[PDB]
Amino acid sequence: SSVCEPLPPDRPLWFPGSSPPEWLDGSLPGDFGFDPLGLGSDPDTLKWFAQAELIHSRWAMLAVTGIIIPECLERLGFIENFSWYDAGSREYFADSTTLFVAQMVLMGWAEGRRWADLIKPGSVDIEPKYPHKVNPKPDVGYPGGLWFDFMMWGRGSPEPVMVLRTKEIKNGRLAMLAFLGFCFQATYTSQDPIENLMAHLADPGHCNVFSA
Amino acid sequence: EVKILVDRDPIKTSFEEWAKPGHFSRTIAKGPDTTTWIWNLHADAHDFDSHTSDLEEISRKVFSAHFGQLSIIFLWLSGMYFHGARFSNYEAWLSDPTHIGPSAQVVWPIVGQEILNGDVGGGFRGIQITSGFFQIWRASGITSELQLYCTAIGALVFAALMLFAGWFHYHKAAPKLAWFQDVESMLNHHLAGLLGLGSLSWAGHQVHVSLPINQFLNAGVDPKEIPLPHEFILNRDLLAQLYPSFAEGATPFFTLNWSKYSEFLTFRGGLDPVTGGLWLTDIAHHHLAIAILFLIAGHMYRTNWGIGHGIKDI
Amino acid sequence: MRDLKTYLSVAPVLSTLWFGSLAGLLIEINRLFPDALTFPFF
Amino acid sequence: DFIGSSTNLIMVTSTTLMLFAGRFGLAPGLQTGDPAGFTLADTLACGTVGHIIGVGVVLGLKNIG
Amino acid sequence: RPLWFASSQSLSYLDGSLPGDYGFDPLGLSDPEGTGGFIEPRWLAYGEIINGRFAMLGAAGAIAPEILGKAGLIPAETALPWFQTGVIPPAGTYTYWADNYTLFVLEMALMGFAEHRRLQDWYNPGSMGKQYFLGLEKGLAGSGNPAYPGGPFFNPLGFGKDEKSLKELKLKEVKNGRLAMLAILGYFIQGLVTGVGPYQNLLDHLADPVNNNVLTSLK
Ligand code: CLA
Ligand code: CLA
Ligand code: CLA
Ligand code: CLA
Ligand code: CLA
Ligand SMILES: CC(/C=C/C=C(C)/C=C/[C@@]12O[C@]1(C)C[C@@H](O)CC2(C)C)=C\C=C\C=C(C)\C=C\C=C(C)\C=C\[C@@]12O[C@]1(C)C[C@@H](O)CC2(C)C
Repeated sequence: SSVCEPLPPDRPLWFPGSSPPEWLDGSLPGDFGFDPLGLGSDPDTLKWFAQAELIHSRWAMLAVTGIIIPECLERLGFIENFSWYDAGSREYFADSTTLFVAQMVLMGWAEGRRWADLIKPGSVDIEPKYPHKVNPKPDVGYPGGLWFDFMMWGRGSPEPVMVLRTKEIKNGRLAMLAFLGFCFQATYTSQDPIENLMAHLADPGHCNVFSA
Repeated sequence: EVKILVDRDPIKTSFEEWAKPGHFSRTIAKGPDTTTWIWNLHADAHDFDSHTSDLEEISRKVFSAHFGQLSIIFLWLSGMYFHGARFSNYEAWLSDPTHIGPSAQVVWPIVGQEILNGDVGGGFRGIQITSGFFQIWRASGITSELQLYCTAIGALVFAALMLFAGWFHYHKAAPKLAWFQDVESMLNHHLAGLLGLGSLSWAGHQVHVSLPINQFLNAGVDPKEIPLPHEFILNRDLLAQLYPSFAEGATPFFTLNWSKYSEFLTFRGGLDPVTGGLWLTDIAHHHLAIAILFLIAGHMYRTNWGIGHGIKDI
Repeated sequence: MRDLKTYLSVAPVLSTLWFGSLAGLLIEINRLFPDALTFPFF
Repeated sequence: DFIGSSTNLIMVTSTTLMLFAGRFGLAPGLQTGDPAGFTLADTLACGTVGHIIGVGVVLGLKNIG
Repeated sequence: RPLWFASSQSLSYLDGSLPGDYGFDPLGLSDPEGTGGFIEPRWLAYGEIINGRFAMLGAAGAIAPEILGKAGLIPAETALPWFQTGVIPPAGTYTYWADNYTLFVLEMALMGFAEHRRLQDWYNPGSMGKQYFLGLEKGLAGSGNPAYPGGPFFNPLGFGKDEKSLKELKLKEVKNGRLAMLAILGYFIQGLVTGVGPYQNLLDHLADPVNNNVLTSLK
């Protein structure tokens, strides 16, 4: 039920007809053999890179959400003067430098607990114990937990665990690329992402990157 | 006969030999007993005749090493053209090439070294260069930093090309000794093709780019309102007004009526009085004649057919 | 990447990385605090 | 060009005389139907050399005479 | 057995095993001993076939907008030569529904999906029928030869069920393709030497063949 079964060797690859490398057997989610350079050779380092991909993708997903959804609300008439690449320069309280150090303190606690999970899995355990009940030992990056799996979707309730982790990773790789598009086309157009979408959808031919 | 004579994948591309240092020999691929090991590592680093005692592996190594050197030279050229593009007073030097010091290097103002940026002239504070690259660029009729920038990108392209070529000609598809040992073909190609067609194409550049633009600059023209070289190629009326010999075309050439081509291929000896260099008409005629010479010279040695000479036979 | 971290662990690659970082540090300090001849911060 | 002129005559005759000197004369794989050798490479060679002689003589005639 | 400028070494690997084996390898490109990279006797056959096919499309798609345009059948706006269509912006430019660089990205993406598959079929032929490419990989699997895949998608009709007809059709293919490659070379050199279309060159040579090729390097 909850085993994290891998993908088969005859799985879809990033490049059909190509040989997948031997260090991408399929144990990780979203394994399509993408390794033209082979940065995940050492498996002790490929674990760290899988955790890197997972956290990078989760942050990129929350970020693309926090960029496009609030812009949809601005178009609906909820938020004023919204522009994500100028939303750090605009005014708040706490000067944006007290906010930074408070952020570093709180995220240092959080990401330090996550780091202690990465170095040694059982150190910072949560989901407190109960009498005559066994909380299952989780994996790194997928802690389960009362705080991060309160709907119990991680152990494989609606779908298997491998396909759900692959959903996370694929949706999140797409979000990572979406945020790269945000960081690039908000500086080479000096405009809004949703505005750029509607502008390309107006005339897809001539409203492309080559106009600028 | 002179075949292609290469083999596929002789050496596996990997960083395993990046890890173990001094892999290339017997007495260095053990580890440092002393600190002499490091010096003997660097000393015997390119001593390919000591690593492997066969001319095949040696020749592959030096061939790909020459490719690395060519990548380095192209990278250095890209650097010089780029520093002439974005970090230079090349326009101000073109406007007044007698009181503006050629400068294509600017230092960063950090520890007082900013005083090395001198009053070279042209509203520019930098180091007066001495490579004569500005003079080459006026001999080529550049007249714009866009052209220097794009040939810098082209030289970076060629550096990547030479690096990939060295990787390909060592690790993926490397020649064997039957390819290097044939030298009649190497000489024929390096004469007719490298030095022959090289001088031919440089004479083409000069005939089509350097001569008109330098005649305009000598007549007195702001390099901004000077016509581009492709305007000289396309707009025939323009280059024909510069040299009416172009108005007839290549029927001067193919009917051997070259006497009318003596408006832009002169034998005018001596120096150009207006600019102190040589006459670029003379230089275009030079590279053309050198092209004919090396092209007939590169058909001297016998490579694959019956005609030619054997260097052994000579 | 296996055996690239061993190459980057080698003495010249590691020395150029350390001294590039260190030289950038000193360079940016001298940009921030140029022309220093005393330590007045106590 | 301008077939029949001097520049055409003393070039055609140079090219054909070099082809002859390579064919039946002292000058010198690729199996052609020709009776005795004179492959495509030899043909192009004699044509190139005859054009060399032709350019030389037409321009020595245009320099003087 | 018909040999066009065959040599002593060219009759060592061009025996009969390729469509169009007229033994014409004087330079010695497709010599099987000592090969690698792209100078291979199989890759060069594939390259002949592919450049010939693309050259056939080029030849009967570059003079087609002028074969028609000087006879009606299309607007004169969409009747440019092969080089005044935006492919030589110095020489000419047509304005399509997209700019030429968006169309280049289109060409690159669509041909990438079309030809990286072809390449991976060159490397391992069994592939291109094992990954879910919207189910149309059922026809992209059958390869046999790499240059002559012959599936439901590329060879819907038989046209060479028997090996005699298939050999004759392969010969016709490579010969029309060599003719089309020489034609494309003629297109490039004629547009370079005259600056007008190839059909204009044909009509000028046919009608009153004066200054047929005497206009050397003159526009
Ligand atoms: C934070 C970035 C990041 C990281 C660390 C990883 C890490 C990993 N990926 Mg994932 N991936 C990512 C982003 C990332 N990915 C994105 C954005 C995509 C979509 C484009 C993918 C698509 C993908 C597929 C399809 C597959 C993987 C796989 C893998 C594994 C092997 C590759 C490896 O070790 O690379 C380590 C990578 C890095 C250390 C990051 C690279 C950093 C260098 C400096 C280059 C960055 C510049 C980049 C080229 C700029 C983009 C330019 C733009 C024009 C596109 C590993 C777990 C394979 C696997 O088994 O899945 C689990 C697999 O099949 N990835
Ligand atoms: C086409 C040019 C060319 C080529 C291909 C070679 C190739 C070779 N030479 Mg020859 N050589 C050349 C030019 C060339 N050399 C010239 C111009 C000289 C005269 C100085 C020599 C003198 C020479 C001697 C005397 C010896 C060789 C040796 C060798 C071999 C090994 C070299 C090695 O591993 O050192 C690898 C590279 C180095 C150790 C780096 C050298 C560092 C230089 C000297 C410092 C100068 C750099 C710079 C200008 C100063 C500022 C630096 C800055 C950072 C402060 C190799 C076959 C050796 C050999 O075959 O012996 C068996 C040998 O003993 N060469
Ligand atoms: C990243 C791609 C790559 C990889 C992984 C390899 C891997 C390998 N190569 Mg190949 N090679 C490559 C690219 C690559 N090569 C390229 C691009 C070229 C063309 C130059 C070659 C040419 C080549 C030859 C000719 C040989 C190898 C050999 C080797 C093996 C030994 C490597 C070693 O110890 O040297 C590691 C050395 C370095 C990292 C030094 C880099 C030197 C660069 C090219 C010049 C930099 C000079 C710099 C600008 C000037 C100094 C400035 C300084 C003073 C500040 C190994 C399998 C050898 C082999 O297998 O034979 C036994 C061998 O003989 N390689
Ligand atoms: C007419 C064709 C031709 C041309 C132009 C050259 C040119 C060159 N050869 Mg030679 N070579 C040829 C035929 C040719 N070769 C043949 C037939 C053989 C086999 C007998 C060799 C064997 C040979 C050896 C063994 C070596 C060279 C080297 C060199 C380079 C010397 C450096 C120099 O002068 O830099 C001037 C620089 C340039 C003109 C820039 C070069 C840019 C272009 C792209 C490459 C020249 C065309 C080239 C032949 C590649 C053709 C296309 C390729 C995809 C197949 C020079 C680029 C030496 C070298 O540098 O090693 C790399 C070297 O070691 N060649
Ligand atoms: C050995 C002889 C010698 C001496 C004593 C000095 C001394 C000095 N030189 Mg001269 N110099 C020398 C040789 C020497 N130099 C040589 C050989 C050259 C040619 C290469 C130069 C070229 C040169 C230039 C061109 C310049 C100097 C400058 C300076 C000054 C440095 C100011 C600076 O940036 O430091 C600031 C301090 C640091 C960079 C150290 C920071 C270290 C880090 C941050 C760690 C410290 C914190 C640590 C954690 C401990 C905290 C305690 C606790 C909380 C843990 C200083 C008076 C500069 C100047 O101001 O002119 C007077 C200047 O512009 N020098
Ligand atoms: C692929 C190809 C052409 C493809 C063309 C296309 C797609 C054209 C498209 C367009 O036109 C249209 C439709 C419409 C226009 O508006 C736009 C463009 C874009 C312009 C040509 C290959 C063209 C290839 C050519 C010309 C190759 C010639 C090779 C020769 C002569 C080799 C000879 C030898 O190799 C042998 C036989 C034996 C050796 O031993 C000796 C030697 C002598 C070396």
